[PDB]
Amino acid sequence: MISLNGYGRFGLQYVEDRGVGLEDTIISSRLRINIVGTTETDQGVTFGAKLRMQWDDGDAFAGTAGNAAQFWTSYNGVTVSVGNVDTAFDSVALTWDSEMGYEASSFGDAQSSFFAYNWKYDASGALDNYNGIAVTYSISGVNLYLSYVDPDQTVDSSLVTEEFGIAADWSNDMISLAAAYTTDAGGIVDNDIAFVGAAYKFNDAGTVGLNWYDNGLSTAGDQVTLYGNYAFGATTVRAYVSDIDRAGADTAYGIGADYQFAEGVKVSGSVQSGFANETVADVGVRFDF
Amino acid sequence: MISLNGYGRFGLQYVEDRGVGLEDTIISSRLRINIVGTTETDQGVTFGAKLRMQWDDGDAFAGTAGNAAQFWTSYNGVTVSVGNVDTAFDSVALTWDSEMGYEASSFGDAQSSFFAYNWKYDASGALDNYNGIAVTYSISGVNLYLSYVDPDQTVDSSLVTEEFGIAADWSNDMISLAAAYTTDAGGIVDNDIAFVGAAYKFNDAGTVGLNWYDNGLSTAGDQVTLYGNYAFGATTVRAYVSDIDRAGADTAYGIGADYQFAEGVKVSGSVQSGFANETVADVGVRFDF
Amino acid sequence: MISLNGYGRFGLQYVEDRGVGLEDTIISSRLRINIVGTTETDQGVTFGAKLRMQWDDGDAFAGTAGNAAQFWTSYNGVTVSVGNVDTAFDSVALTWDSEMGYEASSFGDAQSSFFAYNWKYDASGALDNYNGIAVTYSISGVNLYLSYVDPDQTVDSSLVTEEFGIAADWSNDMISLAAAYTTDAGGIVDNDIAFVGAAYKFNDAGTVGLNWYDNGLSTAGDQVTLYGNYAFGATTVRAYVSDIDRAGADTAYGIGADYQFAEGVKVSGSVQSGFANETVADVGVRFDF
Ligand SMILES: CCCCCCCCOCCOCCOCCOCCO
Ligand SMILES: CCCCCCCCOCCOCCOCCOCCO
Ligand SMILES: CCCCCCCCOCCOCCOCCOCCO
Ligand SMILES: CCCCCCCCOCCOCCOCCOCCO
Ligand SMILES: CCCCCCCCOCCOCCOCCOCCO
Ligand SMILES: CCCCCCCCOCCOCCOCCOCCO
Ligand SMILES: CCCCCCCCOCCOCCOCCOCCO
Ligand SMILES: CCCCCCCCOCCOCCOCCOCCO
Ligand SMILES: CCCCCCCCOCCOCCOCCOCCO
Repeated sequence: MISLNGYGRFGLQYVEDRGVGLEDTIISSRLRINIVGTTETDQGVTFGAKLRMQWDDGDAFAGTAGNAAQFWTSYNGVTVSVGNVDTAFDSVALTWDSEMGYEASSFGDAQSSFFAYNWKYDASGALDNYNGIAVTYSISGVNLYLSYVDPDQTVDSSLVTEEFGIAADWSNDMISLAAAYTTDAGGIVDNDIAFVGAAYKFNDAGTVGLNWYDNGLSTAGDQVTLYGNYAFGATTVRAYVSDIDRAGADTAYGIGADYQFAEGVKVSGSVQSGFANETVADVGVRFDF
Repeated sequence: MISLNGYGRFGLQYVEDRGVGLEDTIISSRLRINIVGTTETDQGVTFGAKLRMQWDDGDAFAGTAGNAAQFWTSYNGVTVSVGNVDTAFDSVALTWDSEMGYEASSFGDAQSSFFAYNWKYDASGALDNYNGIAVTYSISGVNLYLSYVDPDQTVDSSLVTEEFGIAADWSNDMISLAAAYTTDAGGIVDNDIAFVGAAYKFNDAGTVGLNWYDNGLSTAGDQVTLYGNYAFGATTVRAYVSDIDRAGADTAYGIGADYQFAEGVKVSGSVQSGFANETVADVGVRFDF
Repeated sequence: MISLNGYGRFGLQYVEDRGVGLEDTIISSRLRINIVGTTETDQGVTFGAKLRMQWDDGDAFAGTAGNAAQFWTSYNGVTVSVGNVDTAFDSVALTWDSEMGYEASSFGDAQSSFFAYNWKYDASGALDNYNGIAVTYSISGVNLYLSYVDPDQTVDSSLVTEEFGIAADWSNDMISLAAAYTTDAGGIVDNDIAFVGAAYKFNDAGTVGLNWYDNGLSTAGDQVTLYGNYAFGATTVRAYVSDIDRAGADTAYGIGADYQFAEGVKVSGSVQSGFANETVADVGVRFDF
């Protein structure tokens, strides 16, 4: 069986004083198509393959291509994936929950470098022999994630730096906890990064969370992000404040809202301020198909 | 929801004396696949996204890729589109109705340069930041079309020439009228082009039309195309004669036929003569899937 | 109508002493997606178009694109195809039946060069004007195949070498016979290649075959491949031995097995030795979707 799903989004993206002779406000848009082939067996083992075709405004050549494939095998809650895999530090819960606006962004997201599923081709040739192995396991609200990424599997392994990550999250109705650790993140020797997060559902309607990061070799240093969101009918309000250790950095903050227009259609906007005082704002719509 | 539709065509394409050491007759063929994602809401607003994957014989690399995306929102007869849009001068009725043969061509089509939906990627980099906005509205047999195309939306707007177009068409059972006007067509300063057309259904079976064009900065000058078609059961006969103002140009003319083999399958051919005395002929088949 | 089908495969590929500073064992994987548009008529004539999107580990840019299109028309057992066609020497029965392992390979396959369906784009530009015509006809267990491939249909034909192939196969329940001949194979003057094969079903369970080849201008010279396979429930065992005329060459051989895990899911492995003493081994899985 082959299925196709995806989403389109479009809207206004504003970057205060973007650059000499550049428009500060542009129309930023994305089309994402996922192609998923699955083979289900009577033994209870599923086999799957996936490809993505994603286009963003500004993409080179004004064209769209597929990325590199991802393969998986699932049995009894355990999934093993190979090729262009989802990594542990990118897949744990909570770590991206401060994101807001129609482009789902936040200065409160981790400021480190690490491997993650590659959405598109890479014209530099850097990903041509990149291959990962991932293993996930979900047991009674607890998820274990493990990933191993080799940037160039064809070359002798003592000559390449491979990335190893581990993560877990846990949740009941009110509290969630998550943690992740990745060594030699992004293929960079000694770039060991870590994440510890927690969130509290303080109402059926609202949540408050705190994420902490060790950003490894990044200049940001350790980081803390406090965020919250509250739902009023179809409207959700979101906010966050984030601080990094880099000397002289400002406190980053953001405020936004989402409006659930219909099933599959979400209108969102945000106003945010970064660590170097950048001022960014967005307003747009996402529709899932 | 995601749907896929398209067409294939193949046949013989003849160009008298095409070039030194070149075959005059080649097998010309096209495969077009449209990928359309749509999100329908109970509020009566539809959201859609589309991508095209088109291959033509002779295409570089012997490969096929997707183009840049187009997004739209529709409500109550009004449609607003963004990104790789259909433009007013390209979408009005009547303007392409002299086309014939299996490749739908005619020297009687407008000889000007103007923006239009881009079917494929562009390796030059010219379309990387191209973005348009279009608005259509159909009211009781009358269609209004408006388009705005910015060739590079990232650069300050006083440094780029944007294209603005407007068009309308109107029809009852017997007569149709259409007009279009576009300023700075194709992003070229002062290339202001215009179109006025009319057609008369003089039988259930036949139609005769006249299209007039102001081709802006093109060397063709003003142009007039007289065309007609007549259906005899499953066979349609078509003809046209076109004249341009360019000094020394010949009168262009064409004669062709279509045969509706089955629903979705059309066999067509034509013999045509251009403004510089070029002699072209084609015979082939198109099938819709 | 448009349909999508394909397969994914992944596994371990071992090449003894692959190269200085190279890993001998890598994870080799493939994703293949076929897009087929078909138009069926009440006259009994079917029209179809196909495109392929295939990704393999190691592919340049870590991206996937479509190949060049293939078109066909079918009526009463006869099929005529145009564009990126299947060729006679590649489509006859028996010629590939010694293949084994999850990558379906064998040193006992023909060692000649010849045109065949192109699975992907070609960045060299060599296939940009490549166009073939093929005609197949299946009559009571007998298949006739004819193919004509012009490497560059735009250039005068006396300047290009075109490939012409013919083939036939025939089978009853117990015996199969096949033969093929192709002149100027692969567009190389005087590279005339030929194949004669036969197979004997010596049980409901097992088959033994012999393929003979004239490899044209290849350095391999004439070649003979003896192969056999035997099925024990869901497990199939396969073997082959092949010899070429090239002076000094070793006898190539291979042993492997397939295990039919479920409908659409096959686990296969092999150990093989080539004409230059190369040692190769594989183990992996293929799943069809
Ligand atoms: C195989 C799938 C198609 C992907 C191949 C595209 C290869 C294009 O580039 C060739 C090398 O030239 C460099 C391109 O410029 C950078 C492209 O990507 C960046 C923005 O989207
Ligand atoms: C200085 C911050 C405001 C940016 C003003 C520049 C105006 C240009 O419009 C850019 C489009 O950006 C959309 C912002 O408006 C939506 C606000 O956010 C909603 C929650 O408070
Ligand atoms: C012909 C239009 C005037 C030319 C100015 C172009 C300026 C661009 O944007 C103006 C707003 O219109 C278009 C964008 O679609 C996104 C709107 O916001 C999303 C839903 O809340
Ligand atoms: C991103 C989707 C894939 C489209 C990228 C293809 C980029 C290829 O070119 C890289 C630059 O080299 C120039 C190519 O030659 C012209 C190609 O198009 C013309 C005929 O179809
Ligand atoms: C000089 C005009 C005729 C072209 C003769 C060259 C012959 C080569 O065949 C090219 C294939 O072109 C197809 C034309 O035949 C179909 C005719 O048009 C039908 C309506 O009158
Ligand atoms: C082996 C064939 C002889 C090699 C000559 C190649 C010459 C090419 O064209 C000959 C005609 O056949 C093929 C084309 O398919 C399109 C036919 O017209 C369309 C339906 O009316
Ligand atoms: C038009 C569909 C996209 C296919 C175009 C890709 C063109 C990329 O290359 C541009 C020229 O540079 C050379 C590329 O390196 C070789 C690529 O293929 C070999 C391994 O998969
Ligand atoms: C020397 C031949 C054995 C190769 C040993 C190297 C070991 C590395 O593993 C490579 C993965 O290859 C899979 C082979 O094992 C499956 C055997 O074939 C099955 C039928 O006899
Ligand atoms: C974290 C794993 C240890 C890193 C070593 C990477 C070595 C790679 O392969 C080890 C085996 O695992 C993965 C491959 O999936 C294919 C297995 O065989 C197919 C079914 O019989």
